[PDB]
Amino acid sequence: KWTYFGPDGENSWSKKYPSCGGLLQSPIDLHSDILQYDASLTPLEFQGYNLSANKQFLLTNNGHSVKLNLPSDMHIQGLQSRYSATQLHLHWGNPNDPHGSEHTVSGQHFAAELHIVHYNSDLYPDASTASNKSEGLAVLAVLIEMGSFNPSYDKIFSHLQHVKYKGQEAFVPGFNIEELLPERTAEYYRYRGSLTTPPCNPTVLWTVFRNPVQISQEQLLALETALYCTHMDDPSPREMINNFRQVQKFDERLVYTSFSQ
Amino acid sequence: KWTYFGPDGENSWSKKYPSCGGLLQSPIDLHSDILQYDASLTPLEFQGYNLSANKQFLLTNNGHSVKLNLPSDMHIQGLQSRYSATQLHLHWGNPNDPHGSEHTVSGQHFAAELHIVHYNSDLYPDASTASNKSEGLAVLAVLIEMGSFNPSYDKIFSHLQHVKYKGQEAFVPGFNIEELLPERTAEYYRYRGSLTTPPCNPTVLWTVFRNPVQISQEQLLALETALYCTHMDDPSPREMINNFRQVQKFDERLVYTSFSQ
Ligand SMILES: NS(=O)(=O)c1cc(C(=O)NCCO)c(NC2CCCCC2)cc1Cl
Ligand SMILES: NS(=O)(=O)c1cc(C(=O)NCCO)c(NC2CCCCC2)cc1Cl
Ligand SMILES: [Zn+2]
Ligand SMILES: [Zn+2]
Repeated sequence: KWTYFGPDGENSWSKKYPSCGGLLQSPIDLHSDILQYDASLTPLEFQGYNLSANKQFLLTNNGHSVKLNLPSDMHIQGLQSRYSATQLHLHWGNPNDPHGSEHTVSGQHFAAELHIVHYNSDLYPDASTASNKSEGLAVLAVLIEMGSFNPSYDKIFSHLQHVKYKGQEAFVPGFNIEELLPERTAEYYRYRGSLTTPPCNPTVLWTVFRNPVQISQEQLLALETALYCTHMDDPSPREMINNFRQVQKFDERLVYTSFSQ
Repeated sequence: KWTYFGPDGENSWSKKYPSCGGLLQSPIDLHSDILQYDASLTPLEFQGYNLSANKQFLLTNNGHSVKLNLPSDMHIQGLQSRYSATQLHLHWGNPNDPHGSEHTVSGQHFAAELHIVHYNSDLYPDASTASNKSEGLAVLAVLIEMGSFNPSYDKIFSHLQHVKYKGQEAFVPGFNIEELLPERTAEYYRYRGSLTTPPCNPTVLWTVFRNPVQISQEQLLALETALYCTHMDDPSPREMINNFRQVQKFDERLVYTSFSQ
């Protein structure tokens, strides 16, 4: 039911999904008044992100984004529990306005945003169970700007004509997921927040990398024109565009940075 | 009922106030890709703004803002219909993040924002009746930034002491409300939108002046710290801060400007 536009859009999510009206919501605007350096934010290490090219990973249109399932041997090292990968997906704008990141930086949107969702595998047996527990999830967010062609992102994008409708699935050969991350991953923003989509559970430890990556105008346009939120046979199709939430009030939180300056 | 935080905050307004999840919602980000000069946008004329110094006007803390009642002989001339004044009020942030305008410009908040609310007195008998009707309301918005002391805003701010708690009421002697407007009121942004508070009716013609006004650092801090949104004898007092709505999605639409330069 829920959407990003019209009667069932984000100002109405809380009618069905109470946590969407609760505290600790994401995304937010990352701006100077609410930033504070924290020297305890040491580098993350990305383990098992180089997925074998001889293996396949399932790509699905879930009616709200395109998501790639990830294996649980892929994990982050450096947080207080091991967080194992479960899926990645994206958020984007539209062909005439390619400004669809969720997080903003000093009030500006980026073209798009990648989220790599992980769950606390030390405590829970699956990501669905972790998603409604405190700090159950950890997301890596990469801000994407319009720039050079990016062959690594194209390993996902080149399959989109294949998952155009809700519920369709495709196989993507493995590739090195770390190639989707930017430069200087040691520099990031950290804060406690939520899923940015229903059910909006306040259970996410966010890491937003300081530096963006680039993908080209043509790759953005392919992303923004390939997909539909509706099933193949729906008589009222809806293009999957503008699938980002507006930024949320901070509710007195601060965002911690691993960089001073 | 409704608040700007906690579980009765803006993502939940649409539960009781369905138009808050509907079309034409305000405020919005005024950014360069959506601006279009319109030579039809000629200067407004502010008639009856020089309020009698021998009359007193009711200032209230309504638990959401500080509001000054205005008389219906005060009006805007230059729109299709005459719009007569009914009240003015303000929105602001807080001392740790003093960026509480409702509209943004190229993604940036100003420190605060004044709204002078008018209703279509040619079509309707009073503001209450107009507010949910076609062409019902027109708001003048002034963006406020910290700078010089402003004696004209002090004609309101010197009374904040007497309206500290919700429900409290004071009298302000008439003064020239045009003094609250910025330079070059010929230069403005114009679009059709909504109340930025419940009930969020889509019945407002917005005029946001291009140029901000200044108030001193001490005036801005007094506005941010003088008021409480709770009644005086509430045993859990809450300071009135951050009383602005987040910006709303605005797609496939333009904001018209009276200025091209
Ligand atoms: N955007 S986000 O905040 O990164 C986020 C999104 C989803 C999600 O798949 N949303 C459906 C619409 O695409 C999610 N889903 C959960 C479901 C339960 C299992 C773990 C993934 C977890 C997260 Cl953190
Ligand atoms: N912010 S705004 O969009 O300028 C706006 C706000 C209010 C208002 O007073 N909200 C209450 C909380 O302070 C309003 N109230 C109406 C009530 C019915 C009579 C006319 C004024 C009309 C408008 Cl346009
Ligand atoms: Zn996401
Ligand atoms: Zn207002």
